[PDB]
Amino acid sequence: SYNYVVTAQKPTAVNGCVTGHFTSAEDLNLLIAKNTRLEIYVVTAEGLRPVKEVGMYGKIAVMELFRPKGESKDLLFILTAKYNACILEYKQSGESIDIITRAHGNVQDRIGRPSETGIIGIIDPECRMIGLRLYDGLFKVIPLDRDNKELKAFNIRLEELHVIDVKFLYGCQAPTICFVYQDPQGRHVKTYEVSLREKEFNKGPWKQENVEAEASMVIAVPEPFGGAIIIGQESITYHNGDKYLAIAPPIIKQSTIVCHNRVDPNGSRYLLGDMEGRLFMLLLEKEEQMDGTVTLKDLRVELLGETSIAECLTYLDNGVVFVGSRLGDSQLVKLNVDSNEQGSYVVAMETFTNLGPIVDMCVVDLERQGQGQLVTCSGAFKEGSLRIIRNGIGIHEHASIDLPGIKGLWPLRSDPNRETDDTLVLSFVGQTRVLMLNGEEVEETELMGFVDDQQTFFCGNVAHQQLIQITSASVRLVSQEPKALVSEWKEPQAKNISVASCNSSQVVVAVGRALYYLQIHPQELRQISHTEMEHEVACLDITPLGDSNGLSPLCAIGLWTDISARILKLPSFELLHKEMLGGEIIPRSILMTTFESSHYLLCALGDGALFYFGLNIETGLLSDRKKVTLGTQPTVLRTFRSLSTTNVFACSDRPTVIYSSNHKLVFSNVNLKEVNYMCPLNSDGYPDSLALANNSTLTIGTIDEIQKLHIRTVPLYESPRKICYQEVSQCFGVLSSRIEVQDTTALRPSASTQALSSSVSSETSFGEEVEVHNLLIIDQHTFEVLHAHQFLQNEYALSLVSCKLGKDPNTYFIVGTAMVYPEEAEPKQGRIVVFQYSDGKLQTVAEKEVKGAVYSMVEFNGKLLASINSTVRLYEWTTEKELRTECNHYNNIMALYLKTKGDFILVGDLMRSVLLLAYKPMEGNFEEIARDFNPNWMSAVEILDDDNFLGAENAFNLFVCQKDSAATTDEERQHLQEVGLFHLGEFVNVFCHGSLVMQTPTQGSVLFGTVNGMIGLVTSLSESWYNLLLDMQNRLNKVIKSVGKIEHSFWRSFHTERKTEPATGFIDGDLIESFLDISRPKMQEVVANLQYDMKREATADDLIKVVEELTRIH
Amino acid sequence: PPVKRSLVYYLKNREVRLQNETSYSRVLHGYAAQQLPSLLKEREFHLGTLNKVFASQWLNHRQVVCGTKCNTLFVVDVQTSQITKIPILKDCGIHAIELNPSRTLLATGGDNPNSLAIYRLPTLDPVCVGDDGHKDWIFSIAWISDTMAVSGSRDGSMGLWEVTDDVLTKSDARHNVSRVPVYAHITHKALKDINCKVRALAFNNKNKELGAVSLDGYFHLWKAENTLSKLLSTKLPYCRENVCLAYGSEWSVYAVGSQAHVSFLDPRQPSYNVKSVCSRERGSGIRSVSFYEHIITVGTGQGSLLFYDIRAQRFLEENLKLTTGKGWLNHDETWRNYFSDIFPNAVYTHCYDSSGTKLFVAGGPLPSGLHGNYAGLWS
Amino acid sequence: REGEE
Repeated sequence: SYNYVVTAQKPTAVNGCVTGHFTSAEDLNLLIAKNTRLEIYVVTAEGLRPVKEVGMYGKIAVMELFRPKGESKDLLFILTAKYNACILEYKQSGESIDIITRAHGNVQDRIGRPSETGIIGIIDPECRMIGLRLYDGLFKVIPLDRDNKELKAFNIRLEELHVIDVKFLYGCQAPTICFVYQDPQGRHVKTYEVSLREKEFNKGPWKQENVEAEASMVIAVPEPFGGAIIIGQESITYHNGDKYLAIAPPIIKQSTIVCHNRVDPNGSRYLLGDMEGRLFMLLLEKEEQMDGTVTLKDLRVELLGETSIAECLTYLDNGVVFVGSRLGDSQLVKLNVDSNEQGSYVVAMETFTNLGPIVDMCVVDLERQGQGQLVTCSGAFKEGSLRIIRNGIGIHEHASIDLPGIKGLWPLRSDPNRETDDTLVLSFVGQTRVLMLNGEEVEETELMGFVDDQQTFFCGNVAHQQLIQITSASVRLVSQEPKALVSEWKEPQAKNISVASCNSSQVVVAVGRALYYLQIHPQELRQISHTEMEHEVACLDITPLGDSNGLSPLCAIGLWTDISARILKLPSFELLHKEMLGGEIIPRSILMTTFESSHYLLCALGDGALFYFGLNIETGLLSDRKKVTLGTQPTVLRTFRSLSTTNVFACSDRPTVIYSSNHKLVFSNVNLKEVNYMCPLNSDGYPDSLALANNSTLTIGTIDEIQKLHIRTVPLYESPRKICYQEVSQCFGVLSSRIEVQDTTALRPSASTQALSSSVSSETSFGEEVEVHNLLIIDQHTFEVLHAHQFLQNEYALSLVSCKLGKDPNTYFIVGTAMVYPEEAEPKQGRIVVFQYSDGKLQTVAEKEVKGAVYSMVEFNGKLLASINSTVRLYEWTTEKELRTECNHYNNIMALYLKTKGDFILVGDLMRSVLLLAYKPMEGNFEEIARDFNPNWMSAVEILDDDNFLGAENAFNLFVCQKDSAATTDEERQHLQEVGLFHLGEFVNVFCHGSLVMQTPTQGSVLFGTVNGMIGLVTSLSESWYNLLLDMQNRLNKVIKSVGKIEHSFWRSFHTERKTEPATGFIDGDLIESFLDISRPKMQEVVANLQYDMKREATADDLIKVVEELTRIH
Repeated sequence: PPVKRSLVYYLKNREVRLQNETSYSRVLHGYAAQQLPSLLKEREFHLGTLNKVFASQWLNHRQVVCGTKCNTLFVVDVQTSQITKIPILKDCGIHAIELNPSRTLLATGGDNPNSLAIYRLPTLDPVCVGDDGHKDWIFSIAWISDTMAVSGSRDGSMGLWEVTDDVLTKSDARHNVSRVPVYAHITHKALKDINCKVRALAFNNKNKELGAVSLDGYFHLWKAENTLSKLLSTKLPYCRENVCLAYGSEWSVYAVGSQAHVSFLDPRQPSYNVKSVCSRERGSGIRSVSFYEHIITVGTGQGSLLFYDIRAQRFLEENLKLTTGKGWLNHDETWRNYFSDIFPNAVYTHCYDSSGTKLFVAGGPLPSGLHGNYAGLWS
Repeated sequence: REGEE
């Protein structure tokens, strides 16, 4: 098998940020590390001007800043999670910016083992040496120097195995180190002093104390005080050898401080802040003495306020505090000197979106347009939300009117003092309507100067402080004041007009076959030029482009009998080019538009086929002919201004925006059910917006960003686990849990209590914390909790399915639950419950009392496949509407996952790899076809096709194992081989069959959602493609560079604690795509001497157009 | 508070990364350990005509080394079914194989069943000769530190030997100045003497003791903090055929075998807390024993592995019991004389995996006059 | 018969 993996959306969660003068000597920088992703911001008086972002070949694990002596700006130390120490700097020459590496080198000890509180990385304050605690029992040390290019370490055998935290004390002659460790006697603190010449730990300044039981997180106060602050759970302590101060605030005993930051550069004030989002402030009371000694007086803490569940704080200046979160969003709150509401010196200022952890996901198509939106679960504990991701272009619904049967929509400005909109003009067959816009408000009316009994074809604001509108029998040019018909032109032949348009000084109408051009003069229309066209005209466009003040002499048309488009030059209407589109149905709309100063024309037919051409207005000539198909009904190609960019819309039954991306025109099916006509809008409440007349209504809204994905946070205020879907009921089932403190009473108004309707299904010491579970039927239009159901007490719920069973025509919801207790290793109880949601009120059908913990369900061809603890089971849905057991299957340590495809089943196990089954229908029992004999710890399975299988191991790796049909005996036809090994980098939670793009090298699409909020896509390939792309790969890894000089093949290699071998049969979509965004002279090195097809050697532009076909997949 | 103990908390926290931590690394295994016994399946290996497998030790996830009665030393791959034969070291074949705690040296017998040998893992190059400290056999080779080893013997000598830093250096230098095997002798830093034969050993790794066993039925504990210093002795509970003994590094009990019993011994505690679980498989003799988290794997002569639970005091599951295959046999003259009227391959050795999933059994036939290999990998 | 040490 030959696969392909690429990421749809880069990580979002934040696991470490730092700050300081990286980019220059005075520019206070902020630096955030997402997962393998580093981001450098400048800090300004109002925001965070982003400066750079780079990608590491490794999961950042430790990031620090330090300024050595003799260096103006700072240096940055980075340690990946495969032990790649590197030391970075920051160059800058005009716009040429890059991140040089001054030192690099792996520091993994040949044979050790990992640590029980992860890596730790610290630096002395005098910039002499880095200290790392990778493995237990030892303490690796990298002496800073100039002659240490290769980071060259050396261990020091600590006699303490279970270290818990460590820091480099302040104000000390030779490097000292203070740390807290555990021991059979408790938890202690101790200081050693490293000797960089004898390479050993001399006894250090003060003594081993005896510290609170569950301490952690020591701090190193700066110069004027010195010493250390230890923050346990129920107390805070100051140690300096002689002195000792202990304060036990009553508040902080509620949750556990996990981060901190030094606000003042001399230790006065400290930021803290615990699990559940809160934020404190730690104060150091100075008691300076007579002889000059500055000492301490006392310690006190006070609660600032609330914010997201924070994971790495930061203080910049002026009261601006960066909060960085991993279980939710990351704010930018600001600090006040005085409380307002109930006491809060913190009020938000901004927010950055964060998808992780993606605990589930389910791809659906809500309009049956077959495009793809991607509802997911996210966050935790007070930040659990549902996101709704979707490719395309955004159209919010800020308002809507009941206006069906619409034929035309435009903007108009009734006040000649308003450069913004206050008029939305409507057409209907045989009449014309107007819409007064007061701010965000829209109200039906008639704008005098406009006909009430004849149909109109265009209107706009033009030169000479007036508007225009072309009617069925006339051109009505109307001054903006007092909005009365000031000029009117007519057709000589007294024929009813059918199609028309106008601009600042020019008008073009088409009646019958004759095309008339009309001149705009002060409240006057003058007849100059007009021609007689061979065939009937459908479309006519004089939209001026770019930077001109409403003048363009080109007119594009399309024909009714000779199906094609044409271009013309005003005033003479002289035919400049005739371009045959094709298709089956007549063209209806044509449009010209600016695109990065490039003129682009698009002519659409009635069958949904649109032909788009580059324009030369100097020659009116058409070029770069290409085609697209969108739908089946007529289309409307209208220009828009928004996001400082002007582009085209094709209004169809699957409407789309045609906009630009890197000088290449990208299409996107826009978030609209079905639209008939459009009017872009610039009201004082609708800046750069649009009103969209559909089959029944006119939806007024404003665009999202035209960028590719668009999230939609639906807060829930508890933690969601599972999601499902039921199209015959037009809803979603979701499972959720909220952490209701036992005494039991909850803590927030949550979406499971704020329920429209509700129901409840039918060791006890206080101060505990139990979790309570609910089934919420989220709606699907207004995403509101139509119902919530409560399970028994203690009863977790692990599994959900919505499915049709057996000989019954009803779809149901089915759950699998487990009576979890706190002192039991294996759940010896469980249930599987099937209920249905009718008449808006959800009711219980039946239940089945299992004897295990149902970690999975699927619907196996009208039957129920239920994975209970260690045994798969298969169930049949009988006619008395009960479940009756059909066939068991033992032989599993812990069955945890399930898939099916036809008559095959792919179990995945806690600690052994995947296991194939099959259902022999002749006798009705399970035949274990094969299995895999490596001990992998699984997280997610998938049936890539009928033979390959795909799995994800919790050491962050991907593997593809296939049924070796090339076997002979019945011993090697019971092993699964291993064709694919990859080091992903992330801990996948869920696979799903789908794709977020409008419907071939690739022959599939699976999506997977990680814990760092990534979204990635895996698709098979063909052996010729694979062997081309892999050679291209190994050629890429010779010209491209790496931040930190890490080696691609080193990173991707299947890595675990025991084995380690290169990657087999995958392709790095990211690297391949980054082939594009480089310089052509460096694209000349890679291309030479390839295996293009037959065997031959392609060229640069071939490799260009051979991977664009790989972006259209994601 | 009560212990946060349930697999579901680990399962659901793992999904968020929030506190999936290593306070669970001991329940996952306490669970897998009682799960495996019920779902193992043989997979025979074809050695050929070698005599009987006596020693076996895992080297990797895939290569396990075995030593036979014909003093062969061979590495078998468990994937490709590939036997590779290696040299032997000069100065009733191999009887015990061990790896230093750092998995860098390998301390087994040599061409002389009374001398020793030292190979440098993971490349197997020969390093030392066997020393003279034993004129009788070597029946056990325990490792006490990264460079000190203690060797039992069939005479009674308990000679501490120790690979020196100097031979380490001129061994990482002797394979550079040459590529032909070059050896180097060592002197037994001690030769402490003691039905007076040092058959089987153990090693506690905190008190740094070496509670051995002597087939007459006498436990002999000799602490080795850095050098040997005999501590105590005791007549063991059962007398006949005490040939196997191991120590559960986290239960403070020695499991020692006998003719038809298995005894749990606390050394610093007297002889009134001695529990001898009966195997009832009368006629085999417990030829091996080993500790998984709380589960004792007993490997007997009639060809069957048995499982006991130190915590629930009873056997797993009618008690679950595997059974070794047929393997191979020789039809020599003594096969005709006294052993033709009838083999239950006796498991002399068995070892789990670093990943704790795949077990490896080996052995041969129980009557001493016979000649036949067997080795099988049970996952 | 036996005698396997």
